Amino acid sequence: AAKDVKFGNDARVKMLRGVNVLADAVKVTLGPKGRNVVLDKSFGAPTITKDGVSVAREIELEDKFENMGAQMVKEVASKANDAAGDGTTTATVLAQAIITEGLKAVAAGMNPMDLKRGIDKAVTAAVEELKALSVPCSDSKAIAQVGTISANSDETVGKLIAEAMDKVGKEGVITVEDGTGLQDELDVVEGMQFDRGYLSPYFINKPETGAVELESPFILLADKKISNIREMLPVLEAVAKAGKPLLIIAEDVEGEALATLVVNTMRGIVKVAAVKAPGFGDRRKAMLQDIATLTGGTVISEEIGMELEKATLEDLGQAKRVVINKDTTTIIDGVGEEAAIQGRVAQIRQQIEEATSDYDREKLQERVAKLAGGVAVIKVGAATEVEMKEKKARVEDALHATRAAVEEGVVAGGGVALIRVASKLADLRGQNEDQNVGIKVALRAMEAPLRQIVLNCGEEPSVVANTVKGGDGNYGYNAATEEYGNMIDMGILDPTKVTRSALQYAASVAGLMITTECMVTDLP
Amino acid sequence: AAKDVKFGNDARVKMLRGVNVLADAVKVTLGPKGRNVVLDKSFGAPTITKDGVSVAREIELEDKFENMGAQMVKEVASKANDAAGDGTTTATVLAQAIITEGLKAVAAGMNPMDLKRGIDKAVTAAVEELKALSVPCSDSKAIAQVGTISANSDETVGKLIAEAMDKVGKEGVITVEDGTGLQDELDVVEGMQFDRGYLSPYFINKPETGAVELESPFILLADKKISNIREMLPVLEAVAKAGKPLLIIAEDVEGEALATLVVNTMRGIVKVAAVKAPGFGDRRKAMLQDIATLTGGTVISEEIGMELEKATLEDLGQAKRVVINKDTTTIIDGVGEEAAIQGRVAQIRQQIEEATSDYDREKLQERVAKLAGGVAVIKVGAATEVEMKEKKARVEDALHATRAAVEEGVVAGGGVALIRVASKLADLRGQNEDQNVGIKVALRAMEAPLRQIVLNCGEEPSVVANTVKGGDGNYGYNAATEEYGNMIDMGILDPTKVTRSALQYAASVAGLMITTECMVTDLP
Amino acid sequence: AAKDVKFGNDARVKMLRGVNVLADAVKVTLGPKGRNVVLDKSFGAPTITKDGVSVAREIELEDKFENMGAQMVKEVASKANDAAGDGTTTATVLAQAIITEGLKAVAAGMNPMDLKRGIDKAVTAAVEELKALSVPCSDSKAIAQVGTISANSDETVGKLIAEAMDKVGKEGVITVEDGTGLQDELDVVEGMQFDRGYLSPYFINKPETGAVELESPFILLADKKISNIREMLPVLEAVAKAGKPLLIIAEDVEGEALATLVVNTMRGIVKVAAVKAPGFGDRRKAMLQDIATLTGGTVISEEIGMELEKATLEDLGQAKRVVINKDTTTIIDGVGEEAAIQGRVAQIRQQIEEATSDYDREKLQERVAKLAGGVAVIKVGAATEVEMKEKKARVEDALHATRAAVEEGVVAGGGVALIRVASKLADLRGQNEDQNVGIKVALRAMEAPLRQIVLNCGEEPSVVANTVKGGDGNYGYNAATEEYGNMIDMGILDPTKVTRSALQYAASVAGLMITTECMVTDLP
Repeated sequence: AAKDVKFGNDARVKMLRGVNVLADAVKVTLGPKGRNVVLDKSFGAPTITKDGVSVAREIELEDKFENMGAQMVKEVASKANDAAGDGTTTATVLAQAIITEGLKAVAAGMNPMDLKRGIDKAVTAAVEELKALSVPCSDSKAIAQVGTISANSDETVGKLIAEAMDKVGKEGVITVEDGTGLQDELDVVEGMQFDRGYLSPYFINKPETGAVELESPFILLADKKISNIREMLPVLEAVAKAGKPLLIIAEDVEGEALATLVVNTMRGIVKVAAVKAPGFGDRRKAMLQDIATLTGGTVISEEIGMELEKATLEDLGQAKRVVINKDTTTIIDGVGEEAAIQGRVAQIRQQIEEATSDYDREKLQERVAKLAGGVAVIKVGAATEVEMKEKKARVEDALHATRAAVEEGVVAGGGVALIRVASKLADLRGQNEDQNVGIKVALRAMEAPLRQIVLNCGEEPSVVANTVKGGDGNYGYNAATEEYGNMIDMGILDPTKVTRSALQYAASVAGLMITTECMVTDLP
Repeated sequence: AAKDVKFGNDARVKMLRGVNVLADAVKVTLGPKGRNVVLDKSFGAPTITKDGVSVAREIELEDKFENMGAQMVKEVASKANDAAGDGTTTATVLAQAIITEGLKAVAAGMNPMDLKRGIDKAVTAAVEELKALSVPCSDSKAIAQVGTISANSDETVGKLIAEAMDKVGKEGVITVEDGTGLQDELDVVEGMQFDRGYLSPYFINKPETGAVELESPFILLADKKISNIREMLPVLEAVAKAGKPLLIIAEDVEGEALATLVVNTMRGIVKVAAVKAPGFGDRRKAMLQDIATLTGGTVISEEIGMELEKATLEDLGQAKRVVINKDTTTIIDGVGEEAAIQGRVAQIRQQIEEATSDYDREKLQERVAKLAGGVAVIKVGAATEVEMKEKKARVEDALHATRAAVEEGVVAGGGVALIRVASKLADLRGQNEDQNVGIKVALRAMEAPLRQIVLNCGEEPSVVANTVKGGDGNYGYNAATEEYGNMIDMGILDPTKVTRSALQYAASVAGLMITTECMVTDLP
Repeated sequence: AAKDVKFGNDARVKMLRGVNVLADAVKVTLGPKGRNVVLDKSFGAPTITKDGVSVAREIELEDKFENMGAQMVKEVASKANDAAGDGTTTATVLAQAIITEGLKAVAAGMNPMDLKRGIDKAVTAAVEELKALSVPCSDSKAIAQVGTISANSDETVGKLIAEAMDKVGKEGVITVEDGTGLQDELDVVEGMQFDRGYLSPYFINKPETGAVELESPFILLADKKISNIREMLPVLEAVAKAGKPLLIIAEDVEGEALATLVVNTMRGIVKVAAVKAPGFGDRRKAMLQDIATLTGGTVISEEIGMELEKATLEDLGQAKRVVINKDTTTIIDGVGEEAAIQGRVAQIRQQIEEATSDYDREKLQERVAKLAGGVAVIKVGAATEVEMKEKKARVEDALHATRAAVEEGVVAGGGVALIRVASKLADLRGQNEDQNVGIKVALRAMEAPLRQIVLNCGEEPSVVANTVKGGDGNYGYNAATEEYGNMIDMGILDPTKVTRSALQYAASVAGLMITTECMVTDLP
């Protein structure tokens, strides 16, 4: 494949145009009074929406290079949401902001290396400011507080959320399942979770969630890497006639067996999916056992000669539910006997006796939690199935922000937070004058979001922005009501975490480009 | 296939444009403060990086001819790393440097035959200078020294490395495996290695390494060349239901049986690989046997009537691990009974009694080494699987430089070494004036690396360069800190070996071109 | 197929451009200080080389006609080598030389018929001169002499070569096999050779040699023409399970059976080959019998009813090796019992008793030779496998020249010989003035090689050429050292045979063209 290569401006310019489209197309949907975009559908009527994430999703340009520029942003803007639950759009909005100016500068003659530096500083600083401005969120009050707000005023919601964490704790594992009747339900059941994503997106059965929800399937707990499909045939056929799904946990899976399942499911008879096992090496040993214990399943160790072909359902584990996302597996309600489960706990507990290390003691501990801790669940109750699954959505949302709000507190959410922080460090200087500009850009870029909202609401950006600078603290303008005040009291906020994330990620990608001198790709 | 043919300049010019792209695209990533390039991925998000090696890898031009020029460099610049562990980029950088000027010259009217000559001299000379400036690296101090440095300050690293060599010797065979826990582990075990690479890149299972790591597979010890696949069927199916990989060692393998395996593995059931046997003729005889012993396997000799179809696992050898690269195989931990191995030693040892030659005594000896010498292993301990495998990486790196550092010592690593040597032999003249020029180009080309770094850091090349010339010895400029001093004391150096290699290879290819008068290739 | 037709110039001009490319591209690599050409490779890195033969190989133009002109040269230039072991390039160079001028002439108005004539005379004459200049090569001194020289100074080489011939005679049959150890080995063994080449290029398993080396394969001694594959199945299958190669010898083979084996081998199970039988009619009878005896194989005569389906391994013959080329087959070490062989001799010897003719006696004689004469083999000893097979190469080289040297002595080899002879017959006139010119062209064309070398070395052609004309005998200029002297004493020579060959062949094709008036080919 002969490539097409561009340098300096030629390169950067393309990337710029590229990004812009993305931004210009996704930014118009920002405020609570955002405009809408039309996403043409292949089959049928087009789709109208104001959801930037969706918009962004569809964006892909013909001009490679320009297209790269776009994808480069989308990527990190996604990562932002990935690690905060929102911002996806905002990050993009800022991303442009920076890139645009900083990219004129480089092209104006100014040194890029510094520009980047200047910015990073600005960010770095503002990030602190954010920490300052942030308002703690600890008590079940603060908790239900934010919840209901992010749940859109709905108090019942924030409520459960607070109750929840009040049960399995703030770090506890909470989940959501459609309600069976009209009543909401909160139950705590033997469960567990760990960071480990599916080995194939083609496993997803919940497109809008990019997740995989399975119904009380069986569970496999291998001890080797699974490359060849042969070993499965026995069990794989057992669960086939068992009429239930099946989850797998082991070292890993080579396409041979992997690529097969993927297809075997994506429009195939038995539909199942699998994910690596948590921890590595000596750790994993126990780690998987804990799981066995909990799911009442048998662990197939080759270090025991027991092979996969040598395995029947009696050897599998089982839970009532289980979901997987891009990088996290969690199981609900393990059939494992309390006698068994609890006992295991004793075992471990004991083991923590050695305490030969605050790492080993900390490790055993962590397992104790996962296993003894449990997983709390919720069942969004509702009248109609619509409101039902709808409500269920808002919930999962709120839950997010809340965890975040908890982690890093919260701040003014109309893009306010940024405006504030900016006006703060408005003197902040750098060595090279090229760094000052670097800083300006950064700062002036933080005005973007707000200005954009105002704009999308058909209001005067410059004007609103100004008066917002005047005030202090979480004093801002509520675009949705056109009334200024305490954005937070007015129930308009953003988990400190996300705002930061967004801003950092944008800065990240920005300098990244500002320092890019070459671009390679295929020929048209 | 009707070819397209160009001569003299027509040829050379294309070659030049060709090279430049490669260099202009890979050189921006040189300094510690290098810029980054964006490599477009077919599926998904583009890739940003500052790793020249990666960049280079992706480079391929549409214009054949121009594309040749590029591949021609890539080739030798690769060979450089191949025989030094780094420089890949640098070599390239210099490559251009020379090529550019010397190619204008030829095109200016000057004699090419001389220009080349003039250069080679300059190189020749500078190579010596390097020997001079080169600071030895022998004691375990200098070893863990350089190691911990190339490992990026991490002293724990340079440590194990010194220990290692301190175990199986400087020439001993050291390997690396992921750590089971958090602790690093250094163990010596019955193992071996020999210069013989895979007979198919399509065997690689470690892309970024271009290596084939196999998990305690079975081993084959044939005694013939293998063309037809038949013979395997018995065993090939045995290790199939054995669920383990398998390694082969014999005369060689014709596509018939070879090509089949290639596919058989690249997206195939039983995934395995094979390599030629060390030594030739009478030599190989014992050679292989030695291995058998170590692996506890049986050698299938046709000179015994024994055939492959006539073979069961009881004849395969075994080692917990084994890895192959472009041109070198190495197995780890042979299951052969110590009684056996050690016994075999006795045999050979005695055999050295003949001593009927310092080649035969030398030979028998070497074998004694491989076998009884053993192979040292290292398990990179770490908290996280990320860091873990990450750290593991840096290790293998350091190890490299070290081996090289040992072989030839080390020198100033900021391109410094070159600047130095250049300013040194700055009078150096040649017969034909076309040789002086030849020499200049050469020398002035040595300033390339440094200047480029300075450049990439957004600093004044000409200026830094100058002041570096001023000082002497290993006195240079640390681009990462913007402070001049003892590049070596500042922990900034390069294994004498690599710098030379790089420089020699660059010089090689350059003249090669400068003396190229014709170019053949297919038609667009 | 509608053709495209050109006449006179239209035709000749195309041929000219055609030839030029070939020559301009291959000539640059003539001297010991030749420049190099780059031969693009489909997969991977391009190839750099200074080997005309290779370059030539790759040459094929898009413009049919022009392409023809090229191919026409290549063909004969190859034949040259074919019948001398070198010159391939040189021939081409001269080829151009003549063609260029003489073709201008025809196009200038002069008569073609004479031009050709005029040249042929010049050649004719110069060929004699060459005989004069030629210095014999007979005693084992001159023999080891020239060998070691062509072997590139390596005396050890020229040694064995002299020894060899010193064994089975100058006309004896000598071969080369890789050495088993480090020591060189010369052995005489029951074996034989005869002028008969493979019936398919797709048998070559030794590309760079265009040879077919087979390891101790079985041997078939048929008596009819093999058209149908059937007859083989019994035996073809026995050797399939016997796991060894197989050779055939009979009347001939029709695609039906032929084309099948071709593919059967080229990427196929059983991989073997076959060549026509020595002698025609009455002669072939005995002939094959002699072979049978030697290999201990059975002769399948249809004049005995015995068919091929009616034949087992007990009927095949065997030799430890056997190699075929474009037109010569030779077997090594036939299992035939000495009692049998030596006995077969007694038989023949007697038969020579008849002496009824000096053709019949001569013939019976020859057979005696082939059989009892035996085949001298050599085993290039070497440290490394590289050097080994490498050295092995140079050997075969030397051997060639030596044979030729023997046949016609040797001469100055820097293109010297030609310059000499040229300056000699510098008056030589012709009838038609168109013939004088014919003669000039010819002569002036002999300066080509030398001039080209000097040129490639970056030296003054005109000048050196001049001073060489000045001297006499084998006094020439060594381009490699830039020192004039006795080219032969300086170890720079050419088997009288080759020089001639080259020169004649070039002359051949040249006039051939000069006398061409029409050209036919397919349409673009």
